[PDB]
Amino acid sequence: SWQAYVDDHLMCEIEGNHLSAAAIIGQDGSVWAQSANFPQFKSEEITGIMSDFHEPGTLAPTGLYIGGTKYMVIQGEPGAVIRGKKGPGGVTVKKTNQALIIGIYDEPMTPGQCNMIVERLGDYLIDQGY
Amino acid sequence: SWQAYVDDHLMCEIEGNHLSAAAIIGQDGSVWAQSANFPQFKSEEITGIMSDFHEPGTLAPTGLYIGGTKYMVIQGEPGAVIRGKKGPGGVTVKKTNQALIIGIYDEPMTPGQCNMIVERLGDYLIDQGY
Repeated sequence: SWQAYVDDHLMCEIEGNHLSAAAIIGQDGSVWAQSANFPQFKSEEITGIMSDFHEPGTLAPTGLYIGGTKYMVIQGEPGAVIRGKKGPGGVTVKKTNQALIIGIYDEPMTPGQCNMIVERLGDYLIDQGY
Repeated sequence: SWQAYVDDHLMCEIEGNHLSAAAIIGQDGSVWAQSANFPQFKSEEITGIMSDFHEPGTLAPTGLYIGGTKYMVIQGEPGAVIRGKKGPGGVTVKKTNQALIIGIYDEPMTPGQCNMIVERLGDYLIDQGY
């Protein structure tokens, strides 16, 4: 049950602070599970993302759009992780063999807190085949 | 705090499974936090651990005991992780710069579930200079 991957793991608490909206989306674009406050993702967004993964950098010019919100594209690992800031908040998106982990934090969560939670779980899924 | 990590982070279930016991522990030997059922480190136990970390392979023929319990060494990462096996149980020792992180699994929890959960936070604390 993906849902508990999203309820009891991405929402797990590190240094007393936990994510705001976690979701596990396929590359095609279909929500496997999402957090109660995870938004609904508008046009091209999962495919736009999917082509900063395929030829990197491409997203930063236009800017990270996720539920139509513009996130400042940050340093990310080519074709594996993409990151973004908006004030004291931002998002990590880890690429999997077949999915996209996605996790949204705000202050007091630190970016590298949100990366640890999100990014490792993907590496775990990239080994459970998905 | 430290008994925050252990009982909340390392005990965060995955796939419905969470560790038997976790501990963060000084490299000298001073426990910073440990779970409830976590054993009690005996004689020359930590010390051997940091040799196979510095001279890898050293502990393995001897075995590697933790609370005087027998873990047959399996393969890990030189000078980073020590993993060990006990039927449907076993243990991972993610070593940070001056500390160790340790988790103990008994199946329905997988080597890989443990593995990631311990190594997850281990690298993290190496980022916050531990």
